Amino acid sequence: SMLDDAKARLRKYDIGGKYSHLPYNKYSVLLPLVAKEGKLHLLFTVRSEKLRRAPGEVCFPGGKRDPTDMDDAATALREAQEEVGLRPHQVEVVCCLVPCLIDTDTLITPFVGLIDHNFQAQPNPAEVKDVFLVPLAYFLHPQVHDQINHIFEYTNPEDGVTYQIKGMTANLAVLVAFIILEKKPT
Ligand SMILES: COc1cccc(CC(=O)Nc2cccc(Cl)c2)c1
Repeated sequence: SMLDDAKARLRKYDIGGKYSHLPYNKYSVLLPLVAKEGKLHLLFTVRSEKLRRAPGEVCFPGGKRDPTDMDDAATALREAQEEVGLRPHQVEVVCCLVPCLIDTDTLITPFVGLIDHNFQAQPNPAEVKDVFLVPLAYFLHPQVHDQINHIFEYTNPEDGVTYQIKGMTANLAVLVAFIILEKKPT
């Protein structure tokens, strides 16, 4: 099946807890995969304009580890619940992808999660201005704009709204698309 095939592919790239104890400032993100209309999608957030760090930017759910978290995956799930109402029974964490080093002292660990079909986002407006889906296949043939760094522009066909996706968030989306969609019979 589509979902069993995606999980099998993802597991081959799992690094597990290999880098998890290193003494960094630690953040986790959840890369949430949603199946709709017979295709996989990634779920993104738009950060609230009142946040001091990166207002109005497209981001995956996530945040800083705190002492309650049993592990890095728990960070991702706790933050996703706070931001978009995703409950733990609604997500299966499949793997941990290569972590992202930034600022010399920070390590961001991405987890891919399969999201239940009955989940409906409840954006928490103190943190999230918007939530939207992009088909995973978009990231194989994105609409690129050069600002010099590459920015993706995705237009939702439901409503015509265009979102800019860039940086680590864009990078991770392409990685997941490659992992799941490369070398597939039609
Ligand atoms: C983009 O690079 C990142 C670096 C460190 C963490 C994160 C995840 C995050 O913080 N997401 C998030 C989304 C919506 C609202 C709020 Cl409060 C947080 C992303």
